[PDB]
Amino acid sequence: GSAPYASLTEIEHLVQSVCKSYRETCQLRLEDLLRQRSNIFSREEVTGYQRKSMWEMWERCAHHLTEAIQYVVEFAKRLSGFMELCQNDQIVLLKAGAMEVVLVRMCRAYNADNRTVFFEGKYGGMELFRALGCSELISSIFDFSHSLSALHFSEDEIALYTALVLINAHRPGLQEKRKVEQLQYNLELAFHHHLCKTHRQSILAKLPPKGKLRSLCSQHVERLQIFQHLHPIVVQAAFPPLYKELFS
Amino acid sequence: GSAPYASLTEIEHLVQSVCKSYRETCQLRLEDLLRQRSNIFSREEVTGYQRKSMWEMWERCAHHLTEAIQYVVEFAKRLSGFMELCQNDQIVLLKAGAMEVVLVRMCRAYNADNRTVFFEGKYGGMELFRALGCSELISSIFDFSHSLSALHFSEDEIALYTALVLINAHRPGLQEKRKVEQLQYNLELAFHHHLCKTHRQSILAKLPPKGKLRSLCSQHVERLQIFQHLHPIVVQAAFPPLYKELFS
Amino acid sequence: SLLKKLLD
Amino acid sequence: SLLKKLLD
Ligand SMILES: CC(C)CN(Cc1ccc(F)cc1)S(=O)(=O)c1ccc(NC2CCN(S(C)(=O)=O)CC2)nc1
Ligand SMILES: CC(C)CN(Cc1ccc(F)cc1)S(=O)(=O)c1ccc(NC2CCN(S(C)(=O)=O)CC2)nc1
Repeated sequence: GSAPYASLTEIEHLVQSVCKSYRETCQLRLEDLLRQRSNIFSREEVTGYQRKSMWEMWERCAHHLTEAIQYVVEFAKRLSGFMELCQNDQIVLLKAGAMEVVLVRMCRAYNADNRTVFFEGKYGGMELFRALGCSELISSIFDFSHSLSALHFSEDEIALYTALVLINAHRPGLQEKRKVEQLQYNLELAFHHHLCKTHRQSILAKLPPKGKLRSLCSQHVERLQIFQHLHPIVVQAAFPPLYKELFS
Repeated sequence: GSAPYASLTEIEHLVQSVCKSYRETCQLRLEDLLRQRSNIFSREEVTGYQRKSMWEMWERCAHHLTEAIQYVVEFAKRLSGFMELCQNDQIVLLKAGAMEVVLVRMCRAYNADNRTVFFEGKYGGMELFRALGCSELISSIFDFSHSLSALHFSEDEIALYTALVLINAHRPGLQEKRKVEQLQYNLELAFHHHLCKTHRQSILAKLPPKGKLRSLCSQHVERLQIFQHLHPIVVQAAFPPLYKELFS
Repeated sequence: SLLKKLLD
Repeated sequence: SLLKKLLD
């Protein structure tokens, strides 16, 4: 969607393009996530997670975050008009936006019926994560997921919304800003056309406020920094290099 | 408005603005036109029109066209963004579009059930206009009106469509085409948003084809020139100067 | 022109 | 950077 004055046909085609790109990179099928809701951590397993060293739990979570980010990168690469951008801007957008997209995607793996999240093959509550030593953050992430589950997104809505989380012309450091603005605008037209057709424009007003996603990402970096000062060797020794690059 | 990257709010605002401009300049009340449908010229009244001289009939029709055109000029002046265009381009758009908009508005005064049009206080068929000596053009206008009537336009749809008939960035002679393109695109977005909301996007494929309004207008000018060569003094003495300006 | 006069 | 390498 880099071209100006996108026709209605082009906007309709962009909707389908974005949804296809999302479908092909959504990491886990929704069907599998929903099916596994009966797969929950036992009390002993929860106790076991709570018993884990801080370094082991952070290392696991860092790996899982990195995996989820790798799919967001592949999403961006397939996203209409993204690879047309210059390399600098591609990097600016992912560095700022990849974690934000992961946080939005995670609402799929959240079950409001028992307040659990899908983690390492089964569902567990926020008490699963006690060993991290960042309970306030974990609670904020659960709350955020709950607030998104309350919007009852379809998969197509997630595709279109996360495209716009990523293609944000306001990110500092863009070189070809006009090209990104044009791209953002066309994705906004696509999003809005789809919402119009499905009578869901009412959800725009209820989307995460300006700064909420940014705050969650900032807090992640802060808590990582706290961990890294407690355990300075493990991050360089065992964490995924992309994770260290994006967040350290 | 000619402003780039119109937001959803701005698009919604523009829908309301265009509709307001139209309502204030629509000439006759639709309810009046519809309730007068059962008022039809008698056989003797039609005969009276058919016995009128060619010059008197052209003179009446030129007066009625000019009256309609004057309401379209007022529509343009109220239409968002039009007065911000340079004057040369305002004139180019009205000189080319005023008659096109009148031809579209006229479908309001057309009864597809009995193929009659509102003319001087009652409804009559195309035989009312025989003394003009342009029976093929009259039949073509009746056909055009019938093709639009079949779409059963709402008044809001007429407002938005006629806005785009006027704001046509393809008119030869525009000096600042880029600004007309932007105003046209924003009005397209307004038109389409309204159609999507109201489940009426189906009418886009049924709208008059490329060239049809052009053809009717070119034939009007030609038939006028035919008449004028037969009756030069009548036009100078009795026809509205604006009419002569636009079509001679 | 008359359009000009009607427009300004 | 690693992001760069993943992109090309
Ligand atoms: C889910 C959060 C309460 C905890 N995590 C995220 C986290 C951890 C520490 C931190 F300082 C900041 C964020 S996590 O690392 O446990 C995690 C990471 C990825 C992940 N992905 C799974 C759920 C979502 N999907 S998806 C994209 O297919 O819906 C893939 C698998 N799940 C949990
Ligand atoms: C249906 C056409 C035959 C009506 N003629 C137009 C004409 C005449 C000669 C020509 F070479 C080309 C076009 S007309 O001049 O008789 C005419 C003009 C205006 C008019 N306007 C009325 C109907 C529409 N409305 S409206 C805008 O309120 O819906 C105003 C009154 N009606 C007929």
